[PDB]
Amino acid sequence: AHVWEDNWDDDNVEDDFSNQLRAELEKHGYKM
Amino acid sequence: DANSALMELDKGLRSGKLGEQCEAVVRFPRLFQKYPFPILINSAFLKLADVFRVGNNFLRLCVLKVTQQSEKHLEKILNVDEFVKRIFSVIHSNDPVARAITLRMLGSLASIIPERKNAHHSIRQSLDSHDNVEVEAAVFAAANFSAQSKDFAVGICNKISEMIQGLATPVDLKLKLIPILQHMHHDAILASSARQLLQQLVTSYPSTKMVIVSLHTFTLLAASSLVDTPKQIQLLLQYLKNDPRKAVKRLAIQDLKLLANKTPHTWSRENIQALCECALQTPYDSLKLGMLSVLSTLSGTIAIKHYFSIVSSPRSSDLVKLAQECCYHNNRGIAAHGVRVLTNITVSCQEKDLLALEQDAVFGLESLLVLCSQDDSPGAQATLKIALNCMVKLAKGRPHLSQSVVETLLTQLHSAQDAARILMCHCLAAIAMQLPVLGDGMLGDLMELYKVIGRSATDKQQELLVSLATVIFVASQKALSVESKAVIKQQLESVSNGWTVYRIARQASRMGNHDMAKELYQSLLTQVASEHFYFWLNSLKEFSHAEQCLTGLQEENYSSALSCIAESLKFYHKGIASLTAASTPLNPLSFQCEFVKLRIDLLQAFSQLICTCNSLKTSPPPAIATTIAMTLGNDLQRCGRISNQMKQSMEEFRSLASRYGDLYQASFDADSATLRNVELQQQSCLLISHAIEALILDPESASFQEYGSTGTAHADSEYERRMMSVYNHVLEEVESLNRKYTPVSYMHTACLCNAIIALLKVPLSFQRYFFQKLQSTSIKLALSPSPRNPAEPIAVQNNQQLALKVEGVVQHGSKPGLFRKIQSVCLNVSSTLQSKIDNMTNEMEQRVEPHNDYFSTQFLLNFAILGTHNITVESSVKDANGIVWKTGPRTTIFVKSLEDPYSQQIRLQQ
Amino acid sequence: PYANQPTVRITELTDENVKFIIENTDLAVANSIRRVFIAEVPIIAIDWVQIDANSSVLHDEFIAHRLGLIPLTSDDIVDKLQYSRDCTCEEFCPECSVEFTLDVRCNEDQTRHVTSRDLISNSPRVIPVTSRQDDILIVKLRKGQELRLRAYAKKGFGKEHAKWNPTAGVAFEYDPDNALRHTVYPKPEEWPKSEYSELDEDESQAPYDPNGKPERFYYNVESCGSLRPETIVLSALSGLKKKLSDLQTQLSHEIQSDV
Ligand SMILES: [Zn+2]
Repeated sequence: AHVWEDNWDDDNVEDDFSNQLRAELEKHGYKM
Repeated sequence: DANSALMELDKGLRSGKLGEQCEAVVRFPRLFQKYPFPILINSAFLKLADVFRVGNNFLRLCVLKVTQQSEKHLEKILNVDEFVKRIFSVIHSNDPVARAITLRMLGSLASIIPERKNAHHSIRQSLDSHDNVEVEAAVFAAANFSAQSKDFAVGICNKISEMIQGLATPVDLKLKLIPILQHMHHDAILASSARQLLQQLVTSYPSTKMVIVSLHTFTLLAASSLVDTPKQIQLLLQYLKNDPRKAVKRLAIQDLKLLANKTPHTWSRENIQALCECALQTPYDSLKLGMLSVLSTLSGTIAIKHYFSIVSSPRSSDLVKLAQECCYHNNRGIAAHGVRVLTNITVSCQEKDLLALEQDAVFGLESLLVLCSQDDSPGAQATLKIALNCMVKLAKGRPHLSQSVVETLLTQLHSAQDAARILMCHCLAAIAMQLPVLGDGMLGDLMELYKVIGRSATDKQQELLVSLATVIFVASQKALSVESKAVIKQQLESVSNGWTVYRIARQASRMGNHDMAKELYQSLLTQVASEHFYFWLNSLKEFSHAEQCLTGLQEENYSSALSCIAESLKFYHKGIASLTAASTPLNPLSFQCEFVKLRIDLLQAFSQLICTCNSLKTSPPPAIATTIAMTLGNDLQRCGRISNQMKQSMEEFRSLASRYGDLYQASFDADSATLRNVELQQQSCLLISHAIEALILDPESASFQEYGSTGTAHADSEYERRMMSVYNHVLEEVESLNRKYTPVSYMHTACLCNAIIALLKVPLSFQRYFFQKLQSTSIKLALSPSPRNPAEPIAVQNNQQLALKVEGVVQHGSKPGLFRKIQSVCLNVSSTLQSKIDNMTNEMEQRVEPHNDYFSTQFLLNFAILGTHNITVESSVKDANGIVWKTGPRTTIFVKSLEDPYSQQIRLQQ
Repeated sequence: PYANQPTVRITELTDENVKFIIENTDLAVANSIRRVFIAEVPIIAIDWVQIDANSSVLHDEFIAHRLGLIPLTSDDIVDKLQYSRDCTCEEFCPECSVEFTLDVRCNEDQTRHVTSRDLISNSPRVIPVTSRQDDILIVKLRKGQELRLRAYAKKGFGKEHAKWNPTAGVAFEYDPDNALRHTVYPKPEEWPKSEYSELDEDESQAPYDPNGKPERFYYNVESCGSLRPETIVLSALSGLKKKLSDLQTQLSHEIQSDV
């Protein structure tokens, strides 16, 4: 089993919506 | 079209070239998985049997592989006797290759013909023919028929015993012949005869290559026919103790692992003791590792209670010494399994002398922490994750050692080389998620590691940044320091991805640090790229800002509280507008919008209630005393327009609680934490309802005391514990103040205001289903009446009946059983008179159980009414343990209703 | 060697009539499309008239003629019903037929105009077209005499009778400016323009095309009101599919018998 079950921070678990957000925001890659 | 594909593939079959014949033959399985129609399946299979009876042996191998691929459609075959007659009729050929291929196909047809005596006989004869390739094909065919039959199995066990004693055929063919005895789990006497045969086999052939397959078939036989598990275990322990072959001992390892994983409760105390003695007496680190893995699995299971069940000290028990010495052994994996055994036994059993074992286990635990922290190997990280599992399990099972283990993990956070830090950050996040004091105990050092991050890491900076920001929020569950968040912003603006800082922001929204959340959402809002993304980030920003305003609250000041409520409600209004802007036909934020709307309505109800609480003193008792006599009040005992508004608020709050129950039962897809959180919000609403009902309204009729268990720390969140403590406080205060005053509500308004202030002082917890959603399950639910392509109503003669033929197919976005597995579908259909008792007579529901992911059900409706009717259906998906879970489309169909002219004329004559 | 890619578009739709244009298809195919509208579209019409007692001055055969020429509503129950000639039942059964009744006694001094409204039907999905304006007149009855009859309506097509022909009128044409020169105009200026013509007012005659085919067929389908025109087209095409499928199966068996 994994170390922590309520893990929001994992790659393959996350769904289509903020996958698209991930694509955009990794393309952006900065904050002011 | 399906028929068209069928006979064009038939023409490809009738083509001259065997290449094109192979083309069509291997093209059938696509047609099977496209058209599941059974007549088509039967005709295609019949043409297959024809071409297999007359093909040129490569077509035969192609047809064989087609059957072996599309095996699952075999059960819907009608003309079984003709199919089997062709396929069996080609077995009399003199070509050994053709005989072998045919026997393999019979092994494939085992699913539909398990009783064919002639097939049994042909397999048994070709089993002792001489042609090699058909001998091994006969072995494979026996291996399938013995799985799906019984009398064939007893025939084959007699024949196999005869052959093995009869000493013909070489050792390789003996290896092929042994694994037939796995399918002897049909009866106990067959199992015993095969067991005697296998014991004789191992004693007759002391060879490694013999013994390995013999033992593995013997143990699968016992694990299937679980009657001789103790004999199996003691035989394996004998061979692990006695036989000096290292490979055979590794077989014993990988087999006792299987038995320990399958049937743990059958493990006995003498078995455990014998394995422990073997693990002490072994010289080899690898075999000791395997035995320790076996003991780790058994310790995780129930059998530790068997080993420490009395009717010999626990210290006198040989397990403890082995566990201690192997936990302090030099080798890393051995130490990992030792600390696994120690953690399991410590959490499981509670005897008086085990405190020394607790101390030894925790100290050897930071030994594993330092070793895996500065090892940096893949196996080292595996043992590290094992140690962190030991941490989570030990701390949750026993809260006694929590502060010690947290401070040790912080010392390792000092002493780590920036690879294991993410892992132990997750682990200590879990531990502080259980017990809150672990963060505000040592806020400083985690911030020090945070400031050394930037020049400490170069490869997984994003990952460790996200983890340590999560735990800094968990540590500063209280109001976050401006200097600390400025340092956080400094490092994030130094080096971060937008997706990274977004994940820090999401963790901030999860824990409740809404000021930091507001800042991060503001930055991400100012960048974004796309429109629904912008509106989504903007809505999140507004809820974070409103929650910041709500946390900006002062105790026992009602005017400032309602001002803060109004400000926060303005900001939720902006946020919910932007959320409706973010809403799209794809990925529709239904749960998010509905949940934030219910939170809005809860806060509006709170503001209205505290407004009426303040207006309690607006001469309502004077209005009552002016309208009627104060003594023996006609409207109520100490009557009040304020009491009327209390009744209105009570009914409104109960309706709000009903809406929360509706939201939860329509959601159904979230995990345990989110569903629990929604239950707590409904708990708060019902708490306010019961408080205003049992204190302002009739307390003698209330007569309710919370004479039940409450306040246990079995919760899954510190947030949940905080709301639960608030609930206990409100219950004790209302139970104290139930009978003290008259209904004039002197300090009753003060008690209600205190409850409101506490319930708003506990901030919020934005949650996972409000964020990333998983196990997206749906019901298509296509009805099939007379097809109404437009909204034109469907005419029925109204004298006979009407049939519906509803159909549903269930779909899953991922692994369907993440949290809840669908079990049954309660469909619910009712009628309504479209032209205005609302046609609520037919109130049908039916519990169809989807055996496969498609289902259909026939409904009959009776009606004799002139007007149009609307027909409504519901899915009512009910899960494994049994819950309502109202999801589904809830579609509606219009139906017309006309009558016979002869019937109308007869009614006119009537 | 293979079929082209024809195109379909529709200009306007009305309950009584529809207008559409077809392109990139053969004149033979288009003529067969008009003929399959005319002939084999199955509808429901009154066929079996039993007369208990007639005392009208119109004779019984005439009454049966007008009853057979009454139109009816045949939306989809015509597709549900089976042919009377093929359905194995004693006389007519409700799977292959529809029952009608007509009893009129003119007992009033004024002439009682027997109308299509007075036909009592057995199935609500089938009525005279007029009901669901002035009704269709059947016979004018003087005071004193009566007319009592029973009727059965069945399913047929226009190869049998124009009463089973449902299309009130087809207007099928092409080449509105005789560019294919199928006709020769001695006085093309005196020849009036078509409504689809795009030629000049001075010319009124497209130039001759040495290489071309007749194309861009214009269709105006006027129903009699029994069915929707789109349903009529779909039924005609479906019957064409069925007939070609039967011809294929029978001729394949003929080839199998030959070989
Ligand atoms: Zn019939």
